[PDB]
Amino acid sequence: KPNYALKFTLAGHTKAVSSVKFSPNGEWLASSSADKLIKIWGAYDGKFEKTISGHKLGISDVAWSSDSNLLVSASDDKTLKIWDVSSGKCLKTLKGHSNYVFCCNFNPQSNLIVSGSFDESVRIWDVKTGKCLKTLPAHSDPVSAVHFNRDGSLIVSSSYDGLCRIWDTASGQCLKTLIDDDNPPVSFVKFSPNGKYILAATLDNTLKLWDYSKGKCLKTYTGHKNEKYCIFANFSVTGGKWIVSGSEDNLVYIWNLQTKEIVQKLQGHTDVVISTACHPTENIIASAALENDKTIKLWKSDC
Amino acid sequence: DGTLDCISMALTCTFNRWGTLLAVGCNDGRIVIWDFRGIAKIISAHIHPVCSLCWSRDGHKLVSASTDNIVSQWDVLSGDCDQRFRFPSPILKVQYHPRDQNKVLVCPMKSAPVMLTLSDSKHVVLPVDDDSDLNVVASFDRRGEYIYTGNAKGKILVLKTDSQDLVASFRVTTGTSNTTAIKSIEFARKGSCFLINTADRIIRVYDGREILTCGRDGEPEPMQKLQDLVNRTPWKKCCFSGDGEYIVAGSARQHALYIWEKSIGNLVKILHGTRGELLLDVAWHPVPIIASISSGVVSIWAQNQVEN
Amino acid sequence: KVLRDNIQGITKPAIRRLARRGGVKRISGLIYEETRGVLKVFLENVIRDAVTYTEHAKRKTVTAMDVVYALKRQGRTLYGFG
Amino acid sequence: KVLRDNIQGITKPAIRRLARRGGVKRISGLIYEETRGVLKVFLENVIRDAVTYTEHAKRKTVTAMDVVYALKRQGRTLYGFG
Amino acid sequence: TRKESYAIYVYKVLKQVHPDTGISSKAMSIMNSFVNDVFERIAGEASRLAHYNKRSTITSREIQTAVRLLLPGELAKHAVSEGTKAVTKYTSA
Amino acid sequence: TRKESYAIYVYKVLKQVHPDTGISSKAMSIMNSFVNDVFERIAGEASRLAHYNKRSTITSREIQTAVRLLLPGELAKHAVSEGTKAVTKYTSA
Amino acid sequence: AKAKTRSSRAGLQFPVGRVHRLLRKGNYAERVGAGAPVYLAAVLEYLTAEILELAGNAARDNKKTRIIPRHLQLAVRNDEELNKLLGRVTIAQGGVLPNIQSVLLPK
Amino acid sequence: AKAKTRSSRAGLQFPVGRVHRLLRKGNYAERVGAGAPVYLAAVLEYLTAEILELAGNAARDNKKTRIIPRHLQLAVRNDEELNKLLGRVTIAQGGVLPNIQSVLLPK
Amino acid sequence: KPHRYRPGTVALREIRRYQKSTELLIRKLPFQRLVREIAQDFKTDLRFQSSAVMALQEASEAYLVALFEDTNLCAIHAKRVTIMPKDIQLARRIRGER
Amino acid sequence: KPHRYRPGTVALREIRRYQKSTELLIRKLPFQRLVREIAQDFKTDLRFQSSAVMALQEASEAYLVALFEDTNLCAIHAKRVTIMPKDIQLARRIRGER
Amino acid sequence: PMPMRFRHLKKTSKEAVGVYRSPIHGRGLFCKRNIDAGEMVIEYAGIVIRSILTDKREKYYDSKGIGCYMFRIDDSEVVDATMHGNAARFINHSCEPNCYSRVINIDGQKHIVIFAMRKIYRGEELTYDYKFPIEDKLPCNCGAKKCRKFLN
Amino acid sequence: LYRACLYERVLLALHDRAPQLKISDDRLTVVGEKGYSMVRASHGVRKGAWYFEITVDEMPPDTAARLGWSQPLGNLQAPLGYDKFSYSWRSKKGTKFHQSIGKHYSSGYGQGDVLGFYINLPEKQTPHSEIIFYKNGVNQGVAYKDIFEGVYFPAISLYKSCTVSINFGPCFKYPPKDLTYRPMSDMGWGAVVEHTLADVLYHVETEVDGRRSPPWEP
DNA sequence: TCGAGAATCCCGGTGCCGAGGCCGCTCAATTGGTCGTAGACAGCTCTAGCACCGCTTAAACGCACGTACGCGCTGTCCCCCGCGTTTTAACCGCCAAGGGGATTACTCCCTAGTCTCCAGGCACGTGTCAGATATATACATCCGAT
DNA sequence: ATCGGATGTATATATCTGACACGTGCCTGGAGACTAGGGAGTAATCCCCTTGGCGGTTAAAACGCGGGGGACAGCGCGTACGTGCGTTTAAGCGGTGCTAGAGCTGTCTACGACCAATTGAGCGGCCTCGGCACCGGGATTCTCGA
Repeated sequence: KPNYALKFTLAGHTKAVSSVKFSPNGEWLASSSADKLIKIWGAYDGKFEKTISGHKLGISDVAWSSDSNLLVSASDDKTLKIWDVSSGKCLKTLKGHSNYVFCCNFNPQSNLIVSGSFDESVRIWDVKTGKCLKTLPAHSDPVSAVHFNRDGSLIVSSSYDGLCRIWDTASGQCLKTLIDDDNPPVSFVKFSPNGKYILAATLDNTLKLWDYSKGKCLKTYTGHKNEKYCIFANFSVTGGKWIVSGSEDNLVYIWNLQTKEIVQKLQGHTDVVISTACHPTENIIASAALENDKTIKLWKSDC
Repeated sequence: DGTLDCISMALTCTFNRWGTLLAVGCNDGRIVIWDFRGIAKIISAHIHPVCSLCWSRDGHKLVSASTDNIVSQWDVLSGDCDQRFRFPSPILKVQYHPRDQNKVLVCPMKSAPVMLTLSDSKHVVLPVDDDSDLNVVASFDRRGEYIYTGNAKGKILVLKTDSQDLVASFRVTTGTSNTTAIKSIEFARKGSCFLINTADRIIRVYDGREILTCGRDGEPEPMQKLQDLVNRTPWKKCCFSGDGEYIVAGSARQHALYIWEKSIGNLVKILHGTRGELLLDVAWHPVPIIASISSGVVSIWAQNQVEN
Repeated sequence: KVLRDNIQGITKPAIRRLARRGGVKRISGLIYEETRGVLKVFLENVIRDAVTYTEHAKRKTVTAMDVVYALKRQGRTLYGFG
Repeated sequence: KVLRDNIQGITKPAIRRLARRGGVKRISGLIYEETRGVLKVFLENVIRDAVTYTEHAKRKTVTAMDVVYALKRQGRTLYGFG
Repeated sequence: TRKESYAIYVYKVLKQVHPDTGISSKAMSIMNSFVNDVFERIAGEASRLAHYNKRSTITSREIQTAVRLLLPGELAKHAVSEGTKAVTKYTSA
Repeated sequence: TRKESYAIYVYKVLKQVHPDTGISSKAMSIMNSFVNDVFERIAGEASRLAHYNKRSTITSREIQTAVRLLLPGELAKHAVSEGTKAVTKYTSA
Repeated sequence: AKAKTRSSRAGLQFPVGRVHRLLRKGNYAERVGAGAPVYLAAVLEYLTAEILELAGNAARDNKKTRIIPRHLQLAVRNDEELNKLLGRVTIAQGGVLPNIQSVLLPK
Repeated sequence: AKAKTRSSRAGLQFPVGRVHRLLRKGNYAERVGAGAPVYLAAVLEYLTAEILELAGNAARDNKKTRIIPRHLQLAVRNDEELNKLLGRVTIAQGGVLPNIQSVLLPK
Repeated sequence: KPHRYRPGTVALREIRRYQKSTELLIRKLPFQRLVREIAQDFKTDLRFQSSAVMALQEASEAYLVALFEDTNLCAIHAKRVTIMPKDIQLARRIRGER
Repeated sequence: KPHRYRPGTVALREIRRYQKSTELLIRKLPFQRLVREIAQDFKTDLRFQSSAVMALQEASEAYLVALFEDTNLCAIHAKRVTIMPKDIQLARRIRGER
Repeated sequence: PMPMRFRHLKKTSKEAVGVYRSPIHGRGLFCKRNIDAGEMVIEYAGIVIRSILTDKREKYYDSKGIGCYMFRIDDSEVVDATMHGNAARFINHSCEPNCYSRVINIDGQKHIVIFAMRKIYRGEELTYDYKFPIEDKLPCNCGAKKCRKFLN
Repeated sequence: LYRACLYERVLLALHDRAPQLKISDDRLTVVGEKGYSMVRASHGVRKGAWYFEITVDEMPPDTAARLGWSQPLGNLQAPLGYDKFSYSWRSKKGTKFHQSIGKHYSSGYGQGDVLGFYINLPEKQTPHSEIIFYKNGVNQGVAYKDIFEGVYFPAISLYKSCTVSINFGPCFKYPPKDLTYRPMSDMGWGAVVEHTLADVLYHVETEVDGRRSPPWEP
């Protein structure tokens, strides 16, 4: 079981933080918020690297490039924006989403972008020209989370209408639709590291790991509190296999991956722990809370 | 099952390595690179229509053949003519080498296929068995390790791509004792099964390992024999599925599409196009979408699951 | 030994010969293949029915009396074959 | 009681009624009597053949089953009369 | 295989009508097929009418009636008279 | 005088297909006449065939063959199936 | 001495015994196949089913419970196979199916 | 007891024995009348006489001793009642009797 | 002002209602008298079933509307809407009735 | 100067000699191959009598010249000397072949 | 053949019909390709159970607050689609149905197939007669002029 | 003629089983394969009080037998209580089933229950008729007091692969010591002798003129 | 329109095999009893047909009249006839293998034929609603002015 | 191309009913059981027709090639035909009444059925030879430009 202890507390976003992500090299931590600002920080010392502005409205998601060189920022201004992380330059501004863009993710080869917006349509974007290559009426409700598989052949999409839909990338083909006998608003979704499973959070204090080849939920995770906000979930792999997530009770929940049992509860945040990020290499977890906290906390364990 | 109005004079198309883009030639001699749902690029390739188009493995290069016997390599990002060559006996086909984009084989009309390189403007003339075929189609295998050449007289030579040495040989039969014009040789992007379209309107599916172990001048039987036993229809163009377990044939006689399997070989299905359209070109999405070019118009044929 | 396309083995000169026998002066092209089709369709029945007889006859060769009884059943009876 | 000329008892309105039933718009006069003739000729057979049955039936009245077997033998069989 | 026909009686009645005439064996076979046709015709019609009469006995009255049903006008009349004369001759002894 | 028919049977199968739908006596006798005609069709055809086979016995194979001769394509196919069913159901007696 | 008719033994309606007696009195063959009446009557059952079914289709298409011979004519004229079966056959109170030729319509 | 053919007592040419044989073997009735084969064979002989006579007429008109099927077809299409009897019949090596239409003629 | 429908129109509706109707279109008694007149030609003083003569008239009228039908068709091939006797004659000719 | 008979005239004489001749006008082997091709559709590898196939071809050609004949007649009623496919179709229609 | 027809139906069902927002109520089955009369529209596929086990399941769902999706095959069997089913669980009812339910026997097992009462065209919402017995009341909004105002 | 029964003792009559109902005379157990079915004994009660048992030899979770009584008109394919002429118990929890209605006016059932069945019909409920259920002789209680007219017989319904068997009195395990109730075998030979006399009287009627029976009461 | 030329008719002569005649070699035709029975026939009903006659009326015949398709004529296009040439494969003759077709001889499973008994079918009554019919009504569609 | 008016047609309604679904008692065909023969089925044998191929020929098919001939389109007119309205007329209801003739039963008898004994009319098979088919050549007659 992990023993994550607070090592660095990070803050500075004037408004509610919406996403924090570790750089794939583990060198930086990108924090987006509704303040139209992004903040790069040092991933090991909590050293504030810089602030990147340019978005016109609140930012609902930000995602790193695989080479740790680019960052896509999906903002409430209906725009994406691709930035060079080293220069902070707005290399591209992606226009075409008809409403608030909530999520964004790069392809495993970092040359393509998937984007979900309030328009309830998922847009598929070029990187080097920033051109929208596809647009899909994916869901009947604003999209919450979109993500690539291990290779970029499949795109998983979640939305408030409770649907988790796997789509073909080359054709936009709606491959699969996962249903759990009800309509639980799915606020987050992502593939497994092996691309074999899918972790999806529903707004009923429940996380669900599904098999893709089976199309059925394999494991369930409860004990946390998440019913309104887009609370992120990550796979803790650098140490033991765990499932880390935020919760509306100001806690940072860590379940065992296999046994689904809570293996740690990181407390110290005063607001809802809105965003989570797991270090790609180290046993480091960045937990960012909402506006009543406005703080990001680094946690380091020994296993 | 879905067409595109934004392109005209569709003559030949080719999927990229991942089935994300489609470079189609037009009668004006232009390349229209269309994305799977708008055009991504327009290249002024030739004044002459383009009849042969192939993507590079990295996808950054496309080899194009005009009807002016003008072959040219183009960068997909820029659209520049990287290299340009011309020959006698107008080119029937070009084909990048799948594991070396510097190399490209070319099947001309009356002359033997020749393998050139882009780094050095050299060329290696591949041998011809009967010395009088004047019409030999040729193709790399899935890995570009061997070259399969089929003549108008049913003779089939398997050479090694580096030495052009005869590593296998056999003549296909019309059943009784006669030869048939080898219309085309296709391979599977996965595995080792390949197909031959012949003048007998009968597609013959083999496994290249069996030809290699059959040796020179042997009697290798096909993995499968495929035809329209009902209409006895020729096949203008055929292709495998992306996986290699489904095979499609284009009946330009009645502008239809036949779909068989590989192992069993039973006909999966049939797709009917506009009875007034003349079927020209056929391709399959490499990773269940099928592009068709008929009367200058492209149509798309997808296949969805039980959901949506 | 799989057969095919003997329908076009019917020569247009043969067709026009039959037409002249029928007392026809001017003919169009569109007829012949059409004609052929009909021909096929026509025989399409009898042989089958004929071999149907041969079906019940439990034999491998097909005989005239087969088509005799067919044309009879087809109301187009013929003489001179038993 | 010797009968005659009931053929013209067929009214031209009746003929044109039958024609309209057959889906005919414009008709000439020359048809009707011609029509009538055919009619006669047509029935010319059946009744005789019918009474031929009645001939072998050794009876004075003529029955439906007579014309039934006639139309049968005339290849124009009818239903609804036993 | 003993096969039965009528071409001998064809030649007979030919000489009875035309003594100085030959025939193509083809034509003989055609005529014999015609004989068979008319025979099956008359037989089927007779059986059918007897069925209508519920009769299990096909007699000369049936014969004449069925011929009249089949042959037209003077053909039928002459045929009826001929069959009548012949059955009269046979019944005379 | 007892006059047999199949109105009972046609009404039975009517109900078996349409318990709701009624029937007219005119169309009833039409059905009866029709089935009589087609039964005579098949009877004559099978007898003709067996005579060609010169087989004095008439069996089910003859019936299948001759109905195949009679019916336009798929009907026969469908037909023969149930027929087979029947005899199977009867051979399994 | 338990009784069971061959129709019940075939679970069908048409009288196997009656039709057997009929074909016997029909003078077609000396001996008979005992299952031939069963088979033929089954065929009759089938074809009758189809034709009456189409008849009832037209009938309730016309809100008609009791089927009229016009329904019969329409049914036998609509189906290709049955029409081919009964092409040269006529039907009492049949009439003609709706049919107007192209040029008949004024322009 | 010398055996003479029944056709002799009938004074005819076609073998009435073979006739009655085909009759009994034809499955038409349970027992054939005595003079019925006689009558029908007489009819057959008469009609054969008619057709052969017409054929000889045609052949001698064509200055021909051996009578080819063409003569017979011509006579067939020359006798109206016989034609009516045989219009539904097809004729091998028959061809078509010369029939010329009016508007077909030149001017 | 008096109204008169254009030609055929009324006859067109007549066609429509006749394909709609199914009953006979011939008066019974005239047909019966004709039948008996024909009968006395072959033999005089012969009786009939009303069912029999109803069958006669129905079957006749059926043959007659069939003849009218295919003669209409032929006249279509004759490119006319008016009928010509030759159409009927040649129809019988194709019907083997000559 | 070269001579050419007026149109039809040669074909007219052809008609005359064909009504004069009686033999077949179809090459044997092509017809036979067609028959066997049709046969394999219903069942493959079936043998035939030369007499049988001769009967097939004769009876066919008879039906065919009859069709040509009455279609000629119809075209007369069509007032044309050229034949039209619709003539054949409607002829079959009257021939109950539709 | 009912087996061949059933194979064809199970092959074409996924692309013949769809489910969309319905003016009748919520979401319902709409026609995506013109369906002829009497042809197989859709199987109400699900869990084939005996009748005696219905109540134990029903009360079970009654304990779970999950609606019962059960159709009586006959007096002995029922297709329960509550937990496991197909799109046929979204066929609304109309007093004027263009469809009708019938039980077929394929290889010994019974299948409840909704066939088309008439020629159904593309876009039409699919509805049949549930034939629900008269209770003491579910208002109907099928829109038919003959509507009983109540399924029961 | 005679109604001779192919049975050494009063057992489950093979004449009144469904074609989907299997028996094993090693224990005369009854089993099925698909759904429910019903079998009945050889005898049938018309009056008096009597008693039998059912021994259960196999009850998996997907295996639920039902045990009780049923009058004629009882469709032997139905699960013994689907109609108003049958009254049984469901062998999952002791639940009285009649008119397909389940009632929990009952005790609990066990997988290895040797269940005793007592039932009293008199010589519009039949007056003073009742049914009592016992678990190994221990009173499980009254099942049905309202009992319709008409003869009844003990019956067993099978679900998928249920193994149960009926059993008479002389080999009992927990029998009631009543002097009036009768085992299965006793009423069995009573009805057998009664039907023997029925054959006697019918052959008398048709064969010899006259009939005559004693002072009616018995 | 009187010749040139061309397709044809006819004549004599050649050679052939089918038409025919005759020959062994039966089985199927005849003959003669013998028997159960199909129907021939007589002799009854009764009913359906046949005719009578009256009453109502929808129907039929004829008129007038617009009008519009049938028909007749012209000019065009194209296209199919006729002839020339080139290619081919039908034919024809011969050979050869076998695989099926036909045959015969056993063998016996199935059906015809018989007799018994009764139960489904059939004639026959019997209420009773599907639909026929009539009426007022609301909707569709043509025809002519605009 | 539209609107207005005329008219014709689909609808709801009410009731009448007579076909029609339904139930009976009584009959006999169907089922059930038993016996025989022998049609059918199987198998080994023979034959022998067919299916296959091979080579040479050319008449025949493919193809091309004008080009006059007619398919066809259009265009004038006119006569014949729909139509709506007159008129008069037999058609139909219906109900009456007689019986001629179907339609039924009961004989009794001639009449094939059938079998057995007998065989010669007829049929497969074998010469044979002469109209007939083919050919070549001469004379005749249609036809297309004067």
